[PDB]
Amino acid sequence: MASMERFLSVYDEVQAFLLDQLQSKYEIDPNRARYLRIMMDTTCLGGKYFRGMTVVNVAEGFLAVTQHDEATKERILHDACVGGWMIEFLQAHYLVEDDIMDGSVMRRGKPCWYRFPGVTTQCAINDGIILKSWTQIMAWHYFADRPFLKDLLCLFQKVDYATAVGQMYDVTSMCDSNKLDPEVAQPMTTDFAEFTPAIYKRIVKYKTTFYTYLLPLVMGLLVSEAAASVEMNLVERVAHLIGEYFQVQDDVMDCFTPPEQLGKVGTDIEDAKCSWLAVTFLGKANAAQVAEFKANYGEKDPAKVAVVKRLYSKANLQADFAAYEAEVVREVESLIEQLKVKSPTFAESVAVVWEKTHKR
Amino acid sequence: MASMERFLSVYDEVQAFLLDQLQSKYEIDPNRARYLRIMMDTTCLGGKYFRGMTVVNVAEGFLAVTQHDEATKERILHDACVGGWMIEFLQAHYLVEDDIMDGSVMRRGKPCWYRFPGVTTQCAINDGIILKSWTQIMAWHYFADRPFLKDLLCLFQKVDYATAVGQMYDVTSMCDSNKLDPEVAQPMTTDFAEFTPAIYKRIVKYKTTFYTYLLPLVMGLLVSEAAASVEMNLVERVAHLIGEYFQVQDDVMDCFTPPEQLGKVGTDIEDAKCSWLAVTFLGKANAAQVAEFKANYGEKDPAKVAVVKRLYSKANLQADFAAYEAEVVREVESLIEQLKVKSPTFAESVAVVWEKTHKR
Ligand SMILES: CC(CO)(CO)NC(=O)Nc1ccccc1
Ligand SMILES: CC(CO)(CO)NC(=O)Nc1ccccc1
Ligand SMILES: CC(CO)(CO)NC(=O)Nc1ccccc1
Ligand SMILES: CC(CO)(CO)NC(=O)Nc1ccccc1
Ligand SMILES: [Zn+2]
Ligand SMILES: [Zn+2]
Ligand SMILES: [Zn+2]
Ligand SMILES: [Zn+2]
Repeated sequence: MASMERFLSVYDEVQAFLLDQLQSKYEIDPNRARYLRIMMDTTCLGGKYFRGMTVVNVAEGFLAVTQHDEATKERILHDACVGGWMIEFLQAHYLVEDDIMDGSVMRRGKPCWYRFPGVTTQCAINDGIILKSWTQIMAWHYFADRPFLKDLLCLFQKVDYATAVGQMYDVTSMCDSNKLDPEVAQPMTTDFAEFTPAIYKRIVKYKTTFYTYLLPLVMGLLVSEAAASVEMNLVERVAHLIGEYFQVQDDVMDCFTPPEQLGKVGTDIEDAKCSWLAVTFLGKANAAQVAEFKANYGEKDPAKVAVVKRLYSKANLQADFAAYEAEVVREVESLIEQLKVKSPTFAESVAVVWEKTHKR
Repeated sequence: MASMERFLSVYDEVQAFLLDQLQSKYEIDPNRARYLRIMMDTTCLGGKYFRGMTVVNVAEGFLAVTQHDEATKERILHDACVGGWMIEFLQAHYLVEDDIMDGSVMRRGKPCWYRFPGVTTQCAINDGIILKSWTQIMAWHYFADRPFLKDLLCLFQKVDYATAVGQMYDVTSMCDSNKLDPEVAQPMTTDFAEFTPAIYKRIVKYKTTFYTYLLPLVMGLLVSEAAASVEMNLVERVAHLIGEYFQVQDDVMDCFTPPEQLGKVGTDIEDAKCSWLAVTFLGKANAAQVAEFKANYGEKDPAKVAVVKRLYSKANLQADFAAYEAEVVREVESLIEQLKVKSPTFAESVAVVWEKTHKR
């Protein structure tokens, strides 16, 4: 059976499980079960299932080189699917709540969940809570007796927390650190002294790379009982490296990809985000360009946003991007080679992960 | 050492642990560590610590009748404290997010967290995420090798989910079920046909009783390794019974307790909540009174809110409250007696739980 069909069937099975449990143990009525079904579908489905399918891919890699009974192969693939869904549901939680937090309008060419007429923020916040609780319900049901349950739960928990910490880094990235204070309304930075490579890297490492690259890879190793084919330090290093690149690509697209291709109107400039474009621009600008950036960034006025974009185009950030890209290629290739020592298979899964990221 | 001082010291220790970990493993800077310290203090502290101290109380009960080395007594009490804090932090998560969801103004005589000037909703949603993630960080650190870890995590997870389901029941309680639809803005009920005892009981069972009464009791049994001194069905039954009563008391206070005593301006009437007062009123009203209720409930206009309150006073709901109270006394007493069969000690902890609830 093809991987994607297996993964999508397991979605149906897990949905059915979750909703039947709600009826049998949580006293739910049909109409609220329907609302939850529709929320699950709207918030978990319609992406490329990169995260979840990486779990499946890593597990299939190991199946090709490990002796097992057929029933065990099926069990391992079922567990990889269920694990993949845990990650997709965790993403769903974060996108729901992030869209509310940011006051976002669209996501992947549809209204943000909270914007749906019969949803509202009051319900959507809670819906996103439930989305993450469902990851744990999945795990405890499908993996109750599994030898990797402890490790899987403890890793999930660490990634989830890393992610929330990353969110805090992101939403606070246009404040001056020394001015953080719950008691005082936070002004936007005037000096942009915290728009540095090191600070950018910390935001992205936590906000995105743990759940998007580390967790899928390591959960594939966990359901495969294969964590000893790898040096975990290398898996981390490669995950953080590819995940940074992913986020740089996303930063570039927010500014330059037409909205109907992007699936939204990018607002990083108006939101004063610490984006790769801003940090790279500030690293090569002259004094006059820096002043012009400060006078126009983080402002809703479309004239000012057009001034920031022009500053970026004139600064030939495309060539800094090509150079960053090259260096990442080098380093990813290096890490793949080091991974081949202990596991050719796992190194190949990481190559596939890289290829998929490098072309989007 | 007195229980409360032990509990408050363990808060300090757990805070220090969490914030030191953020510096050592999550690359946090001092100013963001300070923001998190202040958020933890503002959102977890200043209540009566009923939930957390019930864990400690149940565990002390067992210590008085169980042979142990001193070091073991300390360990058990430390674990009860840490478990108590997990519950207090879980409450904190739910109050932060609930206050945002509801657009609330105050809570326990201070502004809701999201209303703090240097917080905002954008940060507060995430802060409440972190508050719940911290429960898991506590558990995995302090209970890593403990024999009750699995059971504790699986129970925590079930309560958390019950709670989110309860929130969904609550926020949807003034809608007609058959009209739930993400695509359609939800009108308030006109018939109030879902303002019934059975429906009220379902809201409150899930929204409050699992985290406020069930979890504290059962976590005390878990850290005591005492789950075999009880019949768990009875613990559930008593938890749900006392927790319902707690919520009825809270419903009555929202309407009738002066705001400076309440710690907020009660808005259940304007919010069209399915409160005990509304359900009891509808169960004894005549046709004209029902019509007057419908024409005035769920409306911000203070004149209409005064009309609902007058309808409640004239309906002598105080006497329905005395009658409900009596029946709960009967049933709680009955359950305490059944609990004494297997455990006098645990039955006494449940009596103390009842006494504390019955007088507030
Ligand atoms: C060293 C490496 C590979 O190039 C992997 O950590 N990343 C960077 O160089 N990131 C960076 C981010 C923002 C601005 C400038 C640089
Ligand atoms: C279309 C989009 C854009 O973010 C949103 O659904 N998804 C992806 O591009 N996912 C993806 C992630 C890593 C590597 C390859 C693909
Ligand atoms: C039976 C009992 C004890 O009295 C325990 O479940 N609860 C009730 O009677 N709850 C109730 C709630 C709202 C309105 C009317 C009744
Ligand atoms: C003052 C207040 C009012 O809700 C809010 O902090 N706390 C309590 O009354 N807690 C409590 C819970 C159960 C039994 C006894 C006390
Ligand atoms: Zn965001
Ligand atoms: Zn972006
Ligand atoms: Zn609420
Ligand atoms: Zn209330």
